[PDB]
Amino acid sequence: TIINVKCTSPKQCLPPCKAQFGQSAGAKCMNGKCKCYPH
Repeated sequence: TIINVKCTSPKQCLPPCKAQFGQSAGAKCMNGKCKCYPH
């Protein structure tokens, strides 16, 4: 679920994206917002 949240690094995108899907949710951030990829 691509999220329009703000980010400074995709690293901080995993924790938040890891509390919605689980510890498998792979997410990233293009210097601007995170991205959640359910799997």
